Amino acid sequence: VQLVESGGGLVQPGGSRKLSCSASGFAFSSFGMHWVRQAPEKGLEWVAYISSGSGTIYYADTVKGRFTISRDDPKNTLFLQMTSLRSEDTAMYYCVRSIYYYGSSPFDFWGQGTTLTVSSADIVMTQATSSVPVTPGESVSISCRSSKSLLHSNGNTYLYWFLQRPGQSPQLLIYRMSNLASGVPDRFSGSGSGTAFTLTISRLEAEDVGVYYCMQHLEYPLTFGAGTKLEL
Amino acid sequence: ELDQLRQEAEQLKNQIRDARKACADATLSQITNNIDPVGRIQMRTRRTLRGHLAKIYAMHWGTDSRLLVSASQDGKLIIWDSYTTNKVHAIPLRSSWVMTCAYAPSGNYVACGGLDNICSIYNLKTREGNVRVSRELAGHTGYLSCCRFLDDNQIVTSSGDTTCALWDIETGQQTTTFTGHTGDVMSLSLAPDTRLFVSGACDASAKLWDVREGMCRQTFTGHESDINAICFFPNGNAFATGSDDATCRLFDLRADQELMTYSHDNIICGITSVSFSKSGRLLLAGYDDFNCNVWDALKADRAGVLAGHDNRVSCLGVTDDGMAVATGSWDSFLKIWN
Amino acid sequence: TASIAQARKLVEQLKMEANIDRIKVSKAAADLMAYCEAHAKEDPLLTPVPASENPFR
Amino acid sequence: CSCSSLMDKECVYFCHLDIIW
Amino acid sequence: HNYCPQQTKITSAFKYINTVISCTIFIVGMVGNATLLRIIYQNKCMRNGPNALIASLALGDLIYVVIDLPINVFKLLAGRWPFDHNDFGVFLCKLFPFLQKSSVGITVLNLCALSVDRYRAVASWSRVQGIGIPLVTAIEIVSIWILSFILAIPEAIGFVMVPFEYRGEQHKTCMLNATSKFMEFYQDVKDWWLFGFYFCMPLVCTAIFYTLMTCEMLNLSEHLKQRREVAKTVFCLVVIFALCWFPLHLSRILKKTVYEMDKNRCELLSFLLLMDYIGINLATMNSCINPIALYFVSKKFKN
Amino acid sequence: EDKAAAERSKMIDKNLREDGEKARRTLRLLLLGADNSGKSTIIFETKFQVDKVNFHMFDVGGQRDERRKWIQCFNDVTAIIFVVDSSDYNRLQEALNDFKSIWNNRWLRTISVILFLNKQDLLAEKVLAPEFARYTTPEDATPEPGEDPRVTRAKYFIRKEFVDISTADGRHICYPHFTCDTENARRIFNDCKDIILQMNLREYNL
Repeated sequence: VQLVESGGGLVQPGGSRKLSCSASGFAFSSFGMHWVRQAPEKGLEWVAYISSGSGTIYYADTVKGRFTISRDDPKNTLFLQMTSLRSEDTAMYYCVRSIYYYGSSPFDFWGQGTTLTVSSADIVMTQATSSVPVTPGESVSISCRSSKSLLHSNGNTYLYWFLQRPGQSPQLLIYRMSNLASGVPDRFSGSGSGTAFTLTISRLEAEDVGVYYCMQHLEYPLTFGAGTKLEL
Repeated sequence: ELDQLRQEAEQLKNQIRDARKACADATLSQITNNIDPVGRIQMRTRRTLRGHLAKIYAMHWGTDSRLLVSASQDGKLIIWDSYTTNKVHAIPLRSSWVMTCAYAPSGNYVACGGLDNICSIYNLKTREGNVRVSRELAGHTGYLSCCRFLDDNQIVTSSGDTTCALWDIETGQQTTTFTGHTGDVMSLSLAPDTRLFVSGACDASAKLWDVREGMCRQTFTGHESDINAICFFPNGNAFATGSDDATCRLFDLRADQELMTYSHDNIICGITSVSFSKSGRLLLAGYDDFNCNVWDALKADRAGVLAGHDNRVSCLGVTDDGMAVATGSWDSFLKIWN
Repeated sequence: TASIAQARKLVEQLKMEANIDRIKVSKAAADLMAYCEAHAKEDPLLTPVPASENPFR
Repeated sequence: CSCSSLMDKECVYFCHLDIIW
Repeated sequence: HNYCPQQTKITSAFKYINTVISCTIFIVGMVGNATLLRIIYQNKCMRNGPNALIASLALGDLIYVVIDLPINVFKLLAGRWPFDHNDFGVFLCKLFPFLQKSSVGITVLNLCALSVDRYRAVASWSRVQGIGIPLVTAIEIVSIWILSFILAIPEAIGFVMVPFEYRGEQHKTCMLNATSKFMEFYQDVKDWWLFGFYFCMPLVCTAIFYTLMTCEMLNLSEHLKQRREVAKTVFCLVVIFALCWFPLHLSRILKKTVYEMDKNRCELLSFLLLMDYIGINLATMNSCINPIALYFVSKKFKN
Repeated sequence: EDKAAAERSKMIDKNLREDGEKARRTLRLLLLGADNSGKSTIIFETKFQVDKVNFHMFDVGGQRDERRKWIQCFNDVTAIIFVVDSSDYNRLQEALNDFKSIWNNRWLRTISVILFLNKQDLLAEKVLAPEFARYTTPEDATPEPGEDPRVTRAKYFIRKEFVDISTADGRHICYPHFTCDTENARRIFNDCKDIILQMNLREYNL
């Protein structure tokens, strides 16, 4: 299970190029793919999505009608085409594999990514804190506020928590409150009442240093919260 | 010689019968009739499920009251989401002939078996995202007709070899064997405490076995024909079973006796599946006709005559929380009743 | 022979089974009735839940 | 009925006494 | 032109003797058809594609008898129209012929569909048919009904009442007339088109399909007799159907061949009028024998 | 999101109605009989294709005895192949009552049985080198020219007793014959075509 990105580099403004990512170790056909952009020193942001079998495709309002996405099941490689590039377009681009069903863990794995350099009225959430000086050893708690309640009438919320190590690919810790994801310790927990959502950590380790990102999945125009970083 | 070896056999047989009669007394009919009966109830289908391709043989509920697993002769396992009616997984079985399937209590593994004489274990929470064969259980010279997960690592299987076996997933080797059955066994149920389990065979005999001790404790021979289904009462001190001779019988482990029977003159077909409700007041039993009849476990009254299946029902199950009961027939149709 | 061993195992099984610890059937029936009536208001089958409180609908 | 000019009495009377078709 | 030495066409004896057999065929017509519908609905496992066509044909036959027979007998008992001097009479005058024409269209085409279905299954030996109505069959029946209704549309309109004055008597009489160029073209070809759509296209189509099905089936001792029995009764149903509906078109064809009148008087009119009422009874008895024939040939329908 | 779950369910449904269209033309068959019968002469599977249609054969032999509990799984088989040893006489009896346990068996009263007796050459070579004594050869069946009629009477008696035990209704019919080949598949094809044609009339009320 790994993802490898290619292409990238230095592109003149207004140019066109194609981005291709290779997937191995898992069934690409049954897994949906997401593209998420990471501006330098800024937060993450969703770009585009393709569903299993290429039957459903979404784009962000920022890049709507400008970028196209395609997938090739026989050679298990995802295609992304770049039409026009501007100053704000350059950022860190990641590929995410997700599956949607009962008991699933969407956004479980995140790609290495590739480096690209150049020469409204939707849901949104903000967290008041950005960085707090805390030492390892004791519990660490953070809070996040959402403009619109994410409590779907079906029965469960759609808040996702992500981990970004410095200089490393992002990873998922809590895909929904009160149920833990795989590959992470039990010291991470989350709770919420639909308006204010908080994340609690039992103990702080050296490897847990990173940036905290909050995610909503009720409306498909995915918006990521401003990164909160913890340092020792 | 052998001549001295049978006398004590019917000697203890007569001892058993005399002790049972001495411990027996006036039946519970004059006791159960004191309370007001539940009476006839109208129960309507809620999810007219479609999607199956061939005859459905068995099914099982998960620990949660929402997920289901179904087996069919087309060699495919389908995991159903009852609330939204959509398929979660589709497992293509190597062997088309399967007769049983089960859901692990942790919800991580699914087992199935049939005429292939091999029990197949499938992992649902694999990292690769596609359901694959976890372990194949060999060492069965007869068809497997019932398997139930003791826990995430221990399983119990009922074969057609006049015996039952217990298998460990981690090592794949048989732990204990129960060879006390003299007839083909197909019904297998486990107590809620996961300490005792019963099994009814074609010899019209249902007996209780131990998980670790490994020999029969009590035997019941009140039936007249092959035992098709068996199930444990919610309390755990009793169980009910059905047969091809069109009568349902309830037995008590502590009493070691027949405890009243369920039958009527209007039905001739035998029982295929037997299951209790959450409280055990209502007993739901399948039949080979086109209508499913449920019975009062304490009054033997016809509580429901629910129908809707074009063919005979082959599988029935009630959720752990008792919210709903799901039934499946040979017409590739599954029904959810509230 | 196999018949002799089968017979000895059979008679041993009924030897271990015969003694047991059996109670009166009336007491067991009364206990079962008490257990059934204890959860009378809990089982949704006997008393269907309202649609507002029903997760199904 | 398919007679023309709606003039001849015989066809009209026949249609009056004939079944419809 | 003008009058003739004798008038009237019917006879007093024929009016009464046929009326009782018209009532006799009516009472057996409903119960035979209503029974077939009631078994299909109530037995609960007869919901199949082949049975859907049979049910549609039986129901189409039922609406034919319950509509044509009560109005046909009344007109023969009294040479009049049921309503008279009412606007509802014109609406009823423009509704009953339309329903009857639609009834013939579906029943005739259902027979063609049944022959198509029977031949396809025999030819397609690798197809086991089971429970449930196919989507193809479901879309066929609704298209079958719609096409018959569309073709019966140019009969409902233009079917108006026009008085007459002759022999010092006023009567409210009902026929059809042409008031447009399209109607004039349709009126001059109405008999040819009706005969062609009811005899030319159905008979040849069902004959070749049944012959092809029989030939393909015959292309080892206790099964040949069953094949002969089903083949004979399949062809006999076509034979009786053609014979029963022949007088209806035969009388209308003679209108455009052996009729401007040259002193023919009631010699030609009464004979065609007499066969018109005899034929409509023959067509009805074909409808009455259709459901009971299925009961006799095979024992799957009970009562 | 429920939309992606619905799309996954639709894809799974499309995959389900892609292998099932390849399973309605399989024309599965069930083969069973005595151990001494020539099973290999014609769960075990065999692959053979004749006239643009495939065949699927079920040689179940991994079950202990009685055959009456797992046979209910074969309720929807097109036909059943029943094979006994004609050259054998001592074991012909319980083989005959074996056929009784199939012909009258419940969930099995709708499927035809194809009799495929072998060892005709062995019977002929044995003959050359109680009800049988009183019997006559029916004139309905004409033996092939140049055939020794010492064994023809015995074969006709075997056919007659097979038909008698079979007929002891019309919803399912036995096809008793003999065989000793390349045309075995052709005969099986013809037999399947005949039984399917008969089954079609059962739904058409013809």
